[PDB]
Amino acid sequence: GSEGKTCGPSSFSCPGTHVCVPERWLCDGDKDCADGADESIAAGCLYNST
Ligand SMILES: [Ca+2]
Repeated sequence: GSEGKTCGPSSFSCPGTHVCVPERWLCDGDKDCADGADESIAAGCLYNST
């Protein structure tokens, strides 16, 4: 099934490749991007604070 899973409303693309990743997966712990971009500032995960 997986409805609206792959490349959801806010699908992010991993640099150096064409791999999408739903915002839900963005910085979730599972390095989907070859260089864990989604789990880094490369994806836009600046907000942290403690
Ligand atoms: Ca991720």
